[PDB]
Amino acid sequence: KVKIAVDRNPVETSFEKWAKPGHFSRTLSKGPNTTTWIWNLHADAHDFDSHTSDLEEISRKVFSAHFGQLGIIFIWLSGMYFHGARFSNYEAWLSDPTHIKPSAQVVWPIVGQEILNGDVGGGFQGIQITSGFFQLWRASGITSELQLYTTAIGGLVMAAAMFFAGWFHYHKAAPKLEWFQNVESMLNHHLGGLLGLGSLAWAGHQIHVSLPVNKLLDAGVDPKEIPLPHDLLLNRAIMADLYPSFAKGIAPFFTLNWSEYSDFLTFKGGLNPVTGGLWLSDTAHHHVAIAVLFLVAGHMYRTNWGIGHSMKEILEAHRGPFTGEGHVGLYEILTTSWHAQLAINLALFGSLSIIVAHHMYAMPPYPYLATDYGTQLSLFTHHTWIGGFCIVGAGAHAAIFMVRDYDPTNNYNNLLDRVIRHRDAIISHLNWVCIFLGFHSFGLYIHNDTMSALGRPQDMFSDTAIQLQPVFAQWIQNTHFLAPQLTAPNALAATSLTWGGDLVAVGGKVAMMPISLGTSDFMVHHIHAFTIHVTVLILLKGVLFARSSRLIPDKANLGFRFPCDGPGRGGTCQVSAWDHVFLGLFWMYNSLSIVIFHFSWKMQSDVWGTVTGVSHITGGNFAQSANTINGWLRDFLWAQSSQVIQSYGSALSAYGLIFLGAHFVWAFSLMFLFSGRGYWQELIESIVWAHNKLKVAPAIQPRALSITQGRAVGVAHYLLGGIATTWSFFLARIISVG
Amino acid sequence: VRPVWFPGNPPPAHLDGSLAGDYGFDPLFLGQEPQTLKWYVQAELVHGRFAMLGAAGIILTSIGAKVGLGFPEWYDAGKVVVEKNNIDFPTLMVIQFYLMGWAETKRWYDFKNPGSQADGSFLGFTEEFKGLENGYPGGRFFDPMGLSRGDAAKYQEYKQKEVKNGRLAMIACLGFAAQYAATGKGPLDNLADHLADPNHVNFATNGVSIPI
Amino acid sequence: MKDFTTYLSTAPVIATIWFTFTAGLLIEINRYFPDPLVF
Amino acid sequence: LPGDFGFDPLGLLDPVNSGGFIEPKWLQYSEVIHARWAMLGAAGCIAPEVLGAAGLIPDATNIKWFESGVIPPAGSYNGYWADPYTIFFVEIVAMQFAELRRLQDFRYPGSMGQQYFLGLEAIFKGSGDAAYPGGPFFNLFNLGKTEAAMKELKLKEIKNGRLAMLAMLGYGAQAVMTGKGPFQNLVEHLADPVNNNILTNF
Ligand SMILES: CC1=C(C/C=C(\C)CCC[C@H](C)CCC[C@H](C)CCCC(C)C)C(=O)c2ccccc2C1=O
Ligand code: SF4
Repeated sequence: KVKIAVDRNPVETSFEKWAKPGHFSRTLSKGPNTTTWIWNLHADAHDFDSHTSDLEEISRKVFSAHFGQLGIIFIWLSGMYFHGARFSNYEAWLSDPTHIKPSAQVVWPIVGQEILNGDVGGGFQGIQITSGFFQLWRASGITSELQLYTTAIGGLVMAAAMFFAGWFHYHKAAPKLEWFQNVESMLNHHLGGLLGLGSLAWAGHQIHVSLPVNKLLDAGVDPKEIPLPHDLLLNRAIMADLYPSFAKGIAPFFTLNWSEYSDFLTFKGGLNPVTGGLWLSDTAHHHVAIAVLFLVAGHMYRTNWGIGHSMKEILEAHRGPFTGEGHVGLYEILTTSWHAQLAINLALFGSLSIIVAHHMYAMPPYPYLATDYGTQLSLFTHHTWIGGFCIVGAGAHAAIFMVRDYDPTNNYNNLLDRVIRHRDAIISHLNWVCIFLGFHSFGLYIHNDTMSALGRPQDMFSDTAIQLQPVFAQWIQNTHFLAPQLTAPNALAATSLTWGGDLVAVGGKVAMMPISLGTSDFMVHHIHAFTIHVTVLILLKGVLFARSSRLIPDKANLGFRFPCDGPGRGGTCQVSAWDHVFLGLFWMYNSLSIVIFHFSWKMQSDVWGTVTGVSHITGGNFAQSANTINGWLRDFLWAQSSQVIQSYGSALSAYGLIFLGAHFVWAFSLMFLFSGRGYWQELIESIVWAHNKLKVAPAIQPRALSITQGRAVGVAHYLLGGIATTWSFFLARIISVG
Repeated sequence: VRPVWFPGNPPPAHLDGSLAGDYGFDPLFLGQEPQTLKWYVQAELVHGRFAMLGAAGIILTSIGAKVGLGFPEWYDAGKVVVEKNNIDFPTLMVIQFYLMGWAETKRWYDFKNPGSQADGSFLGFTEEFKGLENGYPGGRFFDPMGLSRGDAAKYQEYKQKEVKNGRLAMIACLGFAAQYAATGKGPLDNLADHLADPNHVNFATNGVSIPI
Repeated sequence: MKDFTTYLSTAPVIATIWFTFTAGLLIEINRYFPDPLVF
Repeated sequence: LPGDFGFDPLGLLDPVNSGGFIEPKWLQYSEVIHARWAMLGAAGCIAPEVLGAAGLIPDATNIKWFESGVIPPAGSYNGYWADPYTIFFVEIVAMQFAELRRLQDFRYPGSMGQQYFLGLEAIFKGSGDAAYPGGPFFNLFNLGKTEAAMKELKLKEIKNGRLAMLAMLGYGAQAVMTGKGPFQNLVEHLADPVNNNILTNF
């Protein structure tokens, strides 16, 4: 029995507590007397579980917080669209994409920052963007900047609606706990409604707008010439001309003779030779498939009729001999804590964004997309960084739940309990497998560099001396290349020119080519896998030593975040799961940096270039300069640093400036990451003597930062410096050489 | 019970009815504090009076313009007359600012100290430079006709009609502004045209008001 | 409403306002008197 | 209450834990509003078609209903003594007045016959029930003589109103699919019950 439940006027709308800082905590609301008060106030503004302990209260809070997030996103989207409408060379780029470069951000003619207004073509000046909104919009079918304008207006309106909805569903008619707990209804509703109807309406928009106008653009007719979407909708005659099926309306579909609709529901595979994008009919068929799949999926669980399943019953039904009570109680834990959900969802989300990056560089779907190597690189590395961060956050909040809201009683002989039991065996095993991979993979590189600098390259590890071959990967590539003959006989081509095959180029520029795999790539993949396992080890220890330890048996009550347990029993610095997440974030940064370096060098060296054959931007130095560290440093880095270190007097001076600034702040973080607050407080005291002697001591007492505060500020600054440096370098270099 | 600008909704706290034109209209609560409220009262009064002035001047000059009497249109009268005579922008501006500053700072320090202006610190004067109400300095000069000192009911009615016509004049002056900035024309002329054809000579056809 | 005014007079808001004022002033100055070095 | 059949398979009239807009009062209020509208709208959408079919009106008028101007892309008509927008404006102001004061009634019951309104307040006192204020105008003739007849009449009103909502949707779907007029579809399906059908319209 499921229905709708709500409660009225739970909290008023007034500025009273707006004038009361720290009202949410009865602790802080009693006033400030020392500096660290401010830090704490900012720190725990959103720690809803420490605010109070009502599930329903925290729930209403997170609901309205979601609405705020949504409104912000709509705002920023409308901003992008309006900028594209009013300050862009988008219509010029529509006229010619191949030589006009996207530019929407313009600078003001002031003290000297106007030099950045780069001549991007189209008689236009400004700054090149990398986001790819141009190719996206062309793919969609936007021609008139009027469309961008109205789009931005609608986006702003939507943001306002989101904020209003948040205010309403928090202050006027708030829901109830069971209505938040109707999980089977929630899954049915999401999977059916949201995704099914999204893909369906998507297929519709593609078919009736974006397919015809893009057929026309690729046919080369004048852009503004092409008719209007509503005309395309109204006059069935035009669509009949384009695809002779349209004359028959819908009766043939109704009569189940689907084959006749194959004119624009295609299965080509491969790419579109005029734009380098994928076949729009193919993507439309794809989206139709996804639509029906998910809409059928949205009819699984029982809500108010016996038909459908019970998640908890299914859960308990799966029990094993080696496992004891199996999956019992999980339905409880999930129906009761936000943090479990947050951990699971962040993990999946990060992994998914990574897959998005990979798939997208693999099979470029937009027109003229493959051309801007800068845009490709930028999108890839950005989405990869975001994925890494989301996954680390998953780990963090997992451990946080485990400390806070776990209960032992409910789970006597659980999968969870027995895991907690043999945690020691597990962690030891992971340790060893890591150190093994580290040894072998990295010692290979050092052995190479030694065999080189010693004067005996005969004994290095390359494609020339003793070899190593990704036989498995080459085999898979072979098979996916030869698949359509027998495996998918109605497939007209491989789904990616990387499986093998010819070369598609546009505008004197390569769009794709079969990709080689060398001993270099073998070794790089293995370094990847090692650092990944190491990060996983850090986080798994961070979660499995949450409640207690063979060292600290009362870790649980001490909270999730704390500096140490004093110098006791030999010094207990850095023992909290919060510090676990700290160091895990460190190593995540390292790994992602290395992986995007791999990607960039492989692309630049052996895919990119211009057709004459092809002329690779570094001509292929990779497969011989990427298996020694000295070669790495010099030939790749110290090499490609050129344009970024000579970008002055040009619209690229900003990139060099930021390069410098990033080095600076990255180094600055180290003082924080190394110092100790006691010294800071002593120096503060001498400063207070100085001030006070003049009767200017502040009423707010000065206190050095808390230990964990020092740790957090250090890590934030360091990460910022590193990632900013590499970002500036990438952008300047690729925009210069492409 | 007083006619509430939004018939059906009750007035807020600070909006009571003691003042003229208390239709209960402050949906932004800008007058909760009495200091700020008396303040905005004086502001509204001076603005209404200025608007009444401006409307009268504009309309009379516009009539003089339509009739063949050579009077320019208001948005040009300034430049045209200053170039006609031997006037200097700087000297006119500076004298104007002098005199206005004097009178206006006197009104200011009166509002601050409600009585210290008829203290004989002037030439010899008193019982005239002393306020009567917040922004109602009717003495022997500001009310030389002496209606403030007779028939308090009639006087209340006069405050009411004053503030009514003041609000109307504010709205009408903004009217004039938009009329001209849109039609690039004379206000009275736009009037005559809409007379000629209300069905078609109107903002619906002005093609700017409604941007469709 | 007075609650709201005090919320305004809170510290970070006032800091932002004063800094915005100073920066806008400096910018307009460098506009109208470009590249001064002496006097 | 009137016209119920025990049919609420989705079950939203549940009066417990209600709030917001989901409250039987407001919900059935919206239902009766829609009923009266759809009745008027159906009568209108049809009238000129048959009115010119009988030829009683000059063929200048009786264009199909979706062309009278509401959608210029669907075709516009002209000859109106003023512009569509110039009419749209006074339409805005009149509907603003009517709807707003009806709403003020429903929100603060009885409180919309008090402010001086040219004596036009005694009628706006009405009942304490929206959608049924009655009063001298809104029940011009003293109808509901027997309260049994009164409930009977409420029932008949809701019946006809639901029928009207259905008919309006019918007009929409026909005029989009077959593109013709409503009376056109009628004349056709009359001519051929078999060969003038959506099966034939495939
Ligand atoms: C440098 C350093 C400090 C000293 C740094 C401190 C105390 C931070 C100072 C913050 C700013 C600079 C001062 C306060 C700024 C406020 C906005 C107040 C207004 C200031 C006006 C100028 C606007 C620590 O306290 C510390 C603690 C633990 C590990 C490492 C370190 C560490 O490395
Ligand atoms: S202050 Fe630092 S060194 Fe001292 S006990 Fe705490 S964590 Fe250890």
